[PDB]
Amino acid sequence: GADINNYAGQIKSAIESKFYDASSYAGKTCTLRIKLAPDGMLLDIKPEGGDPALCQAALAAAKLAKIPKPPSQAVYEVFKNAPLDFKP
Repeated sequence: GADINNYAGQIKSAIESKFYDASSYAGKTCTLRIKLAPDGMLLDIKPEGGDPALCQAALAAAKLAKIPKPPSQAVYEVFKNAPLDFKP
């Protein structure tokens, strides 16, 4: 519930829900660097590597994502700046 693995999954899920036809990329990975606010708002996102095809797509999708609020101070303090592997 509070757990960081749970929350990381929810951020991935929120991005994937706005990503048109994400399965066409099944198998590649993009590492994103994301910065969220304590309410979940995306503040900033940049690629770090893995498939560059997947990156611009994931990057576009994440901008539309409804990310839920981090469920705890510690999980907030991770995702206020942190890499996240998106793997559709």
